Amino acid sequence: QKCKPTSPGRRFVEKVVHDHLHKGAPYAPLVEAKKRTGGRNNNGHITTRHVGGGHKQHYRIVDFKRNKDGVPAVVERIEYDPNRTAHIALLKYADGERRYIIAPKGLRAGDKVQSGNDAPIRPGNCLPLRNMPIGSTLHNVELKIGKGAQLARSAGASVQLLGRDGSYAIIRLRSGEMRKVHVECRAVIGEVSNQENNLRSLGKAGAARWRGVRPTVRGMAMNPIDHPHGGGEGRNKGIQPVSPWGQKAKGYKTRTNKRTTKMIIRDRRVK
RNA sequence: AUAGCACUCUGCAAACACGAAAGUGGACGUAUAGGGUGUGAUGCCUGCCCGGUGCUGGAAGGUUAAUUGAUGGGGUUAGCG
Repeated sequence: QKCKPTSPGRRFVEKVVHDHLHKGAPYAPLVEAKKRTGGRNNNGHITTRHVGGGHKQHYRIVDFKRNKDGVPAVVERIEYDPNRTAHIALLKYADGERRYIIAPKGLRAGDKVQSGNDAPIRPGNCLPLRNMPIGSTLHNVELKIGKGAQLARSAGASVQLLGRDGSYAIIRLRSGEMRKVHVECRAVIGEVSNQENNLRSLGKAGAARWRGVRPTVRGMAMNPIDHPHGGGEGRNKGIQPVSPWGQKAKGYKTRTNKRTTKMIIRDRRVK
């Protein structure tokens, strides 16, 4: 869906339209306040540039652990979440408890989900990797027993279960990495919803300002005191590209962790 | 500056930033995400060069630090003259 060019700022706007989303307010008992930061830490200094402004948002409490084992639940509705790119699903359990989960692709109001060792193989069901079938497509992959889902949670994301060896399952991630995960950790059947999210076109600078991104100033445009790229009469680069703090930006690798190297079977390649 | 484009880094106790540390931002986010760099709607497009500098990946040959202390050369004196 592309907007008509009735004004110059509308010529290149492309939105994604899902008519099945809930139109009303979110579920109040599962919503809490959240303040803006401006990219500043407790010293008051800017630690992440280009952050500030944007629309006011509430936080939605999403159940990532899925520890309500054995109790079936029905989907009430699919909701828009301002905190993430994925849609969320409101669940009503057989005992009347309500929770939010990351909505898998295809899930609608009326579908049935559950979690545990003996949960049936359906999208949105949460099971241990030791019980997942080989070759299946999963999302919301847990890394520490009991911590909850951490991997493959963004819109349209999924991982592939390749095999099980010892106490570890082998998974392929969207980045191309092949990784080991302890078989006691849980995952969710299916892929994340809103997979058309990357087809949107903002169309104007105000659309990014609404999302809270402040403008980026190139190092080429500064003075020598501000940036290694600054200075010169006219336009000239004359230097291998670096960050404002002097770290090379073209191909130089920055990973330093040595504690978790054993879990990486095969790197995505040019890391 | 900008929407759009591209390269590259980052598997989460993420990279990156602040700080002496504790800790904090990134983010109560998880590669359709986050940082850095360049270009600047859109249309048609974007040729040749890896010798130099850099980056990435190999090789185990040559060179090299602390550490180690085999040998050789002196000082001194019991004794012998």
